[PDB]
Amino acid sequence: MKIVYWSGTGNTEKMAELIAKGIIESGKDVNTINVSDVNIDELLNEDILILGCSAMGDEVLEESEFEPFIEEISTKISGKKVALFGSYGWGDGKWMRDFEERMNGYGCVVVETPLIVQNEPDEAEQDCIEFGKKIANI
Ligand SMILES: Cc1cc2nc3c(=O)[nH]c(=O)nc-3n(C[C@H](O)[C@H](O)[C@H](O)COP(=O)(O)O)c2cc1C
Repeated sequence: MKIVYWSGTGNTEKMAELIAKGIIESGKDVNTINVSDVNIDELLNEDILILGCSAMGDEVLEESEFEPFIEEISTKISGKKVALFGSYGWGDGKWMRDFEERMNGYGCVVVETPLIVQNEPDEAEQDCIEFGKKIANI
């Protein structure tokens, strides 16, 4: 499987690692890719797209790299399964409610409830591993 993410300080990156750990513990392989090093062509062959990005700007996806990437793949992902995650700070998840609505609008099937964790995953570490286990079980 593949996990593509954007992280500004490392919080979403850590969530990605823990989610990968859960998939691996389930007996499956998985690669975590920073959005800047992603190959759209190969990514589109995946059964499930695992995407993560922290809450940026005023409750939006990161604008210079992650957002353009979502727009790029938007026309080629209808019917695909997606799992969404990300770290946030002061809000209550508005950027993720919007991200989920958006992916749904592109024709994707959001397999699990988006996983959002405030700041760094410390107390939420197991939740991250469990999210990975749920995904590897689909
Ligand atoms: C420029 C900027 C804008 C932000 N906007 C939001 C926001 O609208 N809502 C929110 O809850 N957190 C917001 N945050 C906080 C980050 O989502 C939060 O610090 C998160 O843990 C960062 O994860 P990262 O290291 O993966 O990027 C913002 C952070 C920055 C730097």
